Amino acid sequence: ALAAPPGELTLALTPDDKTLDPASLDRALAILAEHGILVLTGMLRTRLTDQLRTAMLDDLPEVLRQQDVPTNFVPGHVQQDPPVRESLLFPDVLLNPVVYQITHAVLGADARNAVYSGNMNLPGSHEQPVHLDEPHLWPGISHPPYCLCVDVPLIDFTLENGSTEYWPGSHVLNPDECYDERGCVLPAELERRRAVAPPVRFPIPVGSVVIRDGRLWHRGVPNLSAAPRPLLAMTHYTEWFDMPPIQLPDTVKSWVDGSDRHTHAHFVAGDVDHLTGDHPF
Amino acid sequence: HMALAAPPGELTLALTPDDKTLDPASLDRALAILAEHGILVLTGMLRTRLTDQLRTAMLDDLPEVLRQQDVPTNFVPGHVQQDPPVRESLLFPDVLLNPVVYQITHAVLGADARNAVYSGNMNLPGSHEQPVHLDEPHLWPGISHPPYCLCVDVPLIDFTLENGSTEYWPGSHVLNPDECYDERGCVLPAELERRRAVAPPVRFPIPVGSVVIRDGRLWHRGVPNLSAAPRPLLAMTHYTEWFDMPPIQLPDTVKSWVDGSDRHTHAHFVAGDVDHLHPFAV
Ligand SMILES: NC[C@H]1O[C@H](O[C@H]2[C@H](O)[C@@H](O[C@H]3O[C@H](CO)[C@@H](O)[C@H](N)[C@H]3O)[C@H](N)C[C@@H]2N)[C@H](N)[C@@H](O)[C@@H]1O
Ligand SMILES: NC[C@H]1O[C@H](O[C@H]2[C@H](O)[C@@H](O[C@H]3O[C@H](CO)[C@@H](O)[C@H](N)[C@H]3O)[C@H](N)C[C@@H]2N)[C@H](N)[C@@H](O)[C@@H]1O
Ligand code: NI
Ligand code: NI
Repeated sequence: ALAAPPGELTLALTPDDKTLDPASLDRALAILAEHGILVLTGMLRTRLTDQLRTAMLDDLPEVLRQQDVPTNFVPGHVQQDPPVRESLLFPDVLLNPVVYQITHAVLGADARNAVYSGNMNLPGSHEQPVHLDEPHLWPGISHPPYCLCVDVPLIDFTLENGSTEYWPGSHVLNPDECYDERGCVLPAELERRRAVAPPVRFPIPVGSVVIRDGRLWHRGVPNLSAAPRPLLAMTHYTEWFDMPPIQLPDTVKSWVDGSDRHTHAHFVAGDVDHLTGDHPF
Repeated sequence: HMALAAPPGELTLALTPDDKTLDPASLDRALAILAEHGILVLTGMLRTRLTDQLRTAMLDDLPEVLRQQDVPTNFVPGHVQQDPPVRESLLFPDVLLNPVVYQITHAVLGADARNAVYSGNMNLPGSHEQPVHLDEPHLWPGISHPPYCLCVDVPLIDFTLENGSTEYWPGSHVLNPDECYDERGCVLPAELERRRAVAPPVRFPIPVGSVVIRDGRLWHRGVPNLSAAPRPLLAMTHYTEWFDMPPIQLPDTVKSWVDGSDRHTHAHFVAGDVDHLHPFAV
């Protein structure tokens, strides 16, 4: 439990920073390689995070009204996709030049975003088990990254309101009998790892982007504030990793499909139902 | 290269078409051969009734393939990419869903491994020499990692040293030094000569009815067919569930037995016929 993002994991940026100088990029990649998690503070304008926060809080009633509310492991951790309306699809969020500079260097120039989702942590939420979002590709084998989660807090994350617990360096661990069918870490391996490299939790100011190995051990924790804690979630994969495409309206096709910052996208005529995924074509 | 009179014993498991399963010792030997050498020859797997129909169908299609404006060719003249027909009458469970093949690919790639290729290589008389290449790259440069794909090659005639039996580089499937491969999967000549000194390539006859299973990363090349008859090969490739591939187009008249199976196929089922006569030509 820290007062701020630890300097060992953190690069302090401004929203005007378009690309890292070679020394900054080398430090960014050294942090991801060693720790599996990188915090970039001050990247997104409050204008963008304000609109995304508002849109997801406005959508929450429609999510909670569903017959079965999609939940991550335990009560209060709701899966919620942000809107894919043209007015809420921002190049600086989907196609951030600093994020893609980092993901291109780790995953290659053909790396592609294939997730546009979110994690709404409700007041009174329960403790998640420690897990990874994406598995190792073979059991018992050491291999490099094939995916980088890109997490965008939409309010100030604090120790009180459910700032994620991260397990530094856990992204390289893949012993036999380590993971169950839900990507939860088997308790024996949790405790062995805790003795060598215990987890961390820290406040993350809104405007930050967290880039982490998709294999990093982490868990959502109780939100003990009065307000829901929204996170917007993206994940960059190597070109060769099979993912369903992100459904986007064809009104963003002009700037999404042009880019050398690739998205695995399917462009739809008219509006996408971002909550039910249940539009006709 | 080393020119042999038969498939070498070190790379070969002799079966009959009645063999539905390898006993544990045979399976262990099969996996040890794939791990060490990256290529396994299984003789006597397919009935002549099946290979006769597939051979006939591909030779009958060849005129229509060669009549096209732009003939899909692998690297050099005479190595033609040709899909076998996906008519229901020529789609055989013992070819698409072979129990011995999937026993081996399940053990190497997992129970979720899937066939995502149903294609072919027609080697024409007077064909040229291909450069040495791999069909599927390593997933990261400079890194050692296990297999993610197994090519399943079905000769549709007897392959001989004369009619273009493939050159294979045994043990080459684990080699991934920096700056080894170009954008077409060709091996840098400097790495070819370093490797040749330690483990030279081999060419050998393979009788029709055989199935060749090899690491998709194995170094190989098509060679000149010096006979007067085209040399047809039917080609399939099993991949880990997580490797992105376009689906095989199949008619919905095989959906009942293909889509049921615990021998997975990455398939898109179409109403009516597929026009099989190219995305896999390099
Ligand atoms: N950080 C972004 C998001 O990450 C997780 O979603 C992930 C899944 O974890 C992953 O699934 C993997 O894990 C499961 C168990 O290992 C397997 O069934 C599955 N076959 C395997 O590919 C999908 N491929 C992609 C999806 N975006 C969280 N739930 C989600 O709330 C969060 O926003
Ligand atoms: N043994 C079966 C077949 O294998 C090869 O075809 C392969 C391609 O090689 C492969 O492509 C890979 O290698 C390319 C060339 O470098 C890269 O561009 C590409 N990114 C990379 O995925 C495709 N994915 C699948 C296709 N079946 C031969 N060509 C073909 O004649 C033969 O019948
Ligand atoms: Ni998670
Ligand atoms: Ni080839």
